[PDB]
Amino acid sequence: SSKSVANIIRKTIQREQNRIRMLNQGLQAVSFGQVRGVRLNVNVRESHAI
Amino acid sequence: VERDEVAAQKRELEKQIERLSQPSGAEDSRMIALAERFGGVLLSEIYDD
Repeated sequence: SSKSVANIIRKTIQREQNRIRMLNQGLQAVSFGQVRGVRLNVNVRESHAI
Repeated sequence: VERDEVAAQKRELEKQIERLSQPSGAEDSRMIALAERFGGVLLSEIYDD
Protein backbone atom coordinates (compact mmCIF):
# COMPACT_ATOMS: atom_id res chain seq x y z
CA SER A 1 0.00 0.00 0.00
CA SER A 2 2.82 2.42 0.80
CA LYS A 3 4.50 1.69 -2.52
CA SER A 4 1.21 2.26 -4.35
CA VAL A 5 0.68 5.57 -2.53
CA ALA A 6 4.16 6.74 -3.51
CA ASN A 7 3.63 5.75 -7.14
CA ILE A 8 0.27 7.51 -7.38
CA ILE A 9 1.74 10.67 -5.87
CA ARG A 10 4.53 10.55 -8.44
CA LYS A 11 2.09 9.99 -11.31
CA THR A 12 -0.14 12.88 -10.25
CA ILE A 13 2.88 15.17 -9.90
CA GLN A 14 4.07 14.26 -13.40
CA ARG A 15 0.61 14.82 -14.89
CA GLU A 16 0.23 18.22 -13.23
CA GLN A 17 3.70 19.30 -14.35
CA ASN A 18 2.82 18.32 -17.92
CA ARG A 19 -0.47 20.21 -17.80
CA ILE A 20 1.14 23.36 -16.41
CA ARG A 21 3.91 23.20 -19.01
CA MET A 22 1.27 22.90 -21.72
CA LEU A 23 -0.64 25.92 -20.40
CA ASN A 24 2.59 27.91 -20.17
CA GLN A 25 3.04 27.89 -23.95
CA GLY A 26 0.26 30.43 -24.49
CA LEU A 27 1.97 33.13 -22.41
CA GLN A 28 5.17 33.07 -24.46
CA ALA A 29 6.15 36.45 -25.93
CA VAL A 30 3.91 38.84 -24.00
CA SER A 31 5.22 42.41 -24.22
CA PHE A 32 4.51 44.33 -21.00
CA GLY A 33 6.83 47.19 -20.20
CA GLN A 34 10.17 45.40 -20.09
CA VAL A 35 8.40 42.07 -19.44
CA ARG A 36 8.56 39.68 -22.39
CA GLY A 37 7.41 36.33 -20.98
CA VAL A 38 5.62 34.68 -18.08
CA ARG A 39 6.08 31.17 -16.69
CA LEU A 40 4.59 29.08 -13.90
CA ASN A 41 7.60 27.23 -12.47
CA VAL A 42 6.60 23.94 -10.83
CA ASN A 43 9.07 21.87 -8.82
CA VAL A 44 9.19 19.04 -6.29
CA ARG A 45 10.46 20.14 -2.89
CA GLU A 46 13.44 18.13 -1.67
CA SER A 47 11.99 17.93 1.84
CA HIS A 48 9.07 16.04 0.29
CA ALA A 49 10.93 14.29 -2.54
CA ILE A 50 13.09 12.45 -0.02
CA VAL B 1 5.01 -34.09 6.00
CA GLU B 2 1.45 -32.79 5.87
CA ARG B 3 2.62 -29.47 7.32
CA ASP B 4 5.35 -29.08 4.71
CA GLU B 5 2.95 -29.96 1.89
CA VAL B 6 0.45 -27.38 3.13
CA ALA B 7 3.27 -24.84 3.47
CA ALA B 8 4.33 -25.41 -0.14
CA GLN B 9 0.75 -24.89 -1.30
CA LYS B 10 0.59 -21.76 0.85
CA ARG B 11 3.81 -20.32 -0.56
CA GLU B 12 2.56 -20.90 -4.09
CA LEU B 13 -0.65 -19.07 -3.18
CA GLU B 14 1.11 -15.99 -1.80
CA LYS B 15 3.49 -15.90 -4.78
CA GLN B 16 0.51 -15.97 -7.14
CA ILE B 17 -1.25 -13.26 -5.12
CA GLU B 18 1.84 -11.04 -5.18
CA ARG B 19 2.33 -11.50 -8.92
CA LEU B 20 -0.95 -9.59 -9.44
CA SER B 21 -0.12 -6.81 -6.99
CA GLN B 22 1.75 -3.87 -8.51
CA PRO B 23 1.86 -1.58 -10.30
CA SER B 24 -0.84 -3.29 -12.27
CA GLY B 25 -0.62 -7.04 -11.73
CA ALA B 26 1.81 -8.26 -14.39
CA GLU B 27 5.39 -9.53 -14.75
CA ASP B 28 6.41 -6.65 -12.48
CA SER B 29 9.70 -8.33 -11.49
CA ARG B 30 11.49 -6.50 -14.31
CA MET B 31 8.50 -5.05 -16.19
CA ILE B 32 8.68 -2.11 -13.77
CA ALA B 33 12.18 -0.95 -14.69
CA LEU B 34 11.51 -1.90 -18.31
CA ALA B 35 8.46 0.41 -18.16
CA GLU B 36 9.62 3.59 -16.40
CA ARG B 37 13.13 3.46 -17.90
CA PHE B 38 11.42 4.19 -21.24
CA GLY B 39 8.72 6.80 -21.78
CA GLY B 40 6.05 4.14 -22.23
CA VAL B 41 3.06 2.62 -20.47
CA LEU B 42 2.10 -0.97 -19.74
CA LEU B 43 -0.35 -2.33 -22.30
CA SER B 44 -2.22 -4.22 -19.58
CA GLU B 45 -2.56 -0.98 -17.62
CA ILE B 46 -3.64 0.76 -20.82
CA TYR B 47 -6.40 -1.88 -21.02
CA ASP B 48 -6.85 -1.83 -17.23
CA ASP B 49 -10.47 -0.65 -17.34
